[PDB]
Amino acid sequence: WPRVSPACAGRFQSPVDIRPQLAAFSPALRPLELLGFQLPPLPELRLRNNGHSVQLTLPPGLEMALGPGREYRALQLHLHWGAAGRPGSEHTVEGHRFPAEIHVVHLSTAFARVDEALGRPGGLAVLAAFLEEGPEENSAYEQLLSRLEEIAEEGSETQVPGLDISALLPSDFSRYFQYEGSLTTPPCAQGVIWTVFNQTVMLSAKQLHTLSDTLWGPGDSRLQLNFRATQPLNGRVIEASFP
Amino acid sequence: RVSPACAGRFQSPVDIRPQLAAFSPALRPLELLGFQLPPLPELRLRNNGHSVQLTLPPGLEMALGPGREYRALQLHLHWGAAGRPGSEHTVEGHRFPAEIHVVHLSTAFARVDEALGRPGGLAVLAAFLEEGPEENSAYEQLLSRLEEIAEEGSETQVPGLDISALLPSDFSRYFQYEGSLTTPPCAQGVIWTVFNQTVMLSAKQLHTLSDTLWGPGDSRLQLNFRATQPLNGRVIEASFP
Ligand SMILES: NS(=O)(=O)c1c(F)c(F)c(SCCc2ccc(C(=O)O)cc2)c(F)c1NC1CCCCCCCCCCC1
Ligand SMILES: NS(=O)(=O)c1c(F)c(F)c(SCCc2ccc(C(=O)O)cc2)c(F)c1NC1CCCCCCCCCCC1
Ligand SMILES: [Zn+2]
Ligand SMILES: [Zn+2]
Repeated sequence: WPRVSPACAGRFQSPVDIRPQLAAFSPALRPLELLGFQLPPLPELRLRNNGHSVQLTLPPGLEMALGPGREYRALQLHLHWGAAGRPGSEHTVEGHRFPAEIHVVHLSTAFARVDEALGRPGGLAVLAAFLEEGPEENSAYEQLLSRLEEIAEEGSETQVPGLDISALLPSDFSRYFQYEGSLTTPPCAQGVIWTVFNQTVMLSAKQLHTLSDTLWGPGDSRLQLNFRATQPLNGRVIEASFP
Repeated sequence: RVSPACAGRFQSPVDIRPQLAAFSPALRPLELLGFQLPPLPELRLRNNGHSVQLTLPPGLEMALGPGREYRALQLHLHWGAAGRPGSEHTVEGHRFPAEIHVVHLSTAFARVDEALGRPGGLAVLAAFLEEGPEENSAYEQLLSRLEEIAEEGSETQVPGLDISALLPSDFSRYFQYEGSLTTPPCAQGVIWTVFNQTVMLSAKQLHTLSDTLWGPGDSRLQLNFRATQPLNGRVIEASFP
């Protein structure tokens, strides 16, 4: 990874191990504001297998705020996962790796283009939630997972009807961890604001197997364990929106 | 064009109410590197008509944390008039005699105009100036030169000095909030760090600052502070409970 682009050996990279007892509570971290995420069924959205993950391109109008006057527009979402009987979340909590992780990537409003935001502090913000095993089938996630067989091949894509993107995220928008780090693939640009929800979302064991067993990557290898290793904080302090 | 960003919701200066400040233990001591200048090359001290400014050379590096790195561009002062305070920021309604600002540019940006309006592009360090019993010698190096730049738009060269000696010793205790520039264009996204500890000048020193320079026709350069702006739901953070 430092081979093909050396930003991946920068000092302030992601993902990181979250250690709640060492997190800094700041009352200034207000609840997350997400508007325009309840999408109608038309227009349909591009759901692509890109060889390294499954991604959903998002339209313009998904407005997000991390504070007052710190606004964002959602660009896309994608997922990280493991294999049969192996977790594949990127972030860990006290060394525990969760089954999977959703990332919703956004661009700061103050930037017109993604490539101006890269490497700039707060240019990009990601919302991250952990996916766990639960008793029920998750309806929001079945909308995406049921369509995965159709894009099993590296490079293929399909169209899915619009859905409530916020339905894919956890219950409590006032409880999260926050730090500044990087993208977790090349170019590994720094200045990315990561916000990681305290609460998880639940998927059936079948859904988690659908996600981990359906997609193929590059030759004929399985698209699995698509997570970067844990990176050192190097002096950074993870903050928390709750005592 | 009466400066459209000067009507933003999130402007500076503000009234700091310590009881409404949020303690955040993420806020570590500020670190400066390269503020101790050699005497040459000299720096340009300038009466720009609205303030006195010192332009700073390249290699003054400041950090607000790990990964939050800045380069110093300039400093300038805000002050009042005989018996009237002119700090920009207030604390629980109190206006201090004067204020120093050191304006910095993020090391993601090569030019000021790329940073303006961008979150965290510019960062200012701010400290209040009060009367103390002693002549402050770092300030004296600038204040003894104000007679040479009394005229609006004049300037003079001054030996490099310890720029960090114009600031308080205690870099641990401060307030921090997101706001704006206090002159047009008043662009938002500016990280303001305001020190708990103040800097001491002699009475004579403070009088020199307030009573020596002239502004735009033949009016004295005094009371060069903007009115305090509403927080408007922003929460000022504090590095200490
Ligand atoms: N965790 S992460 O957000 O960093 C991330 C990952 F970790 C990933 F593994 C991935 S998947 C591997 C990179 C990739 C992306 C798209 C294509 C394609 O469409 O053909 C091919 C390869 C990812 F997209 C994202 N996110 C973004 C792409 C990362 C490259 C930077 C380009 C600017 C951001 C563009 C939108 C967000 C997607
Ligand atoms: N508190 S503040 O930072 O907003 C500020 C003020 F409130 C001020 F009143 C002032 S003084 C009035 C603006 C000015 C600056 C320079 C000239 C000149 O050289 O001829 C003329 C007029 C100030 F300089 C600064 N700071 C200037 C220095 C930082 C470098 C330029 C960054 C671009 C923003 C342009 C506004 C001046 C900022
Ligand atoms: Zn990701
Ligand atoms: Zn100023």
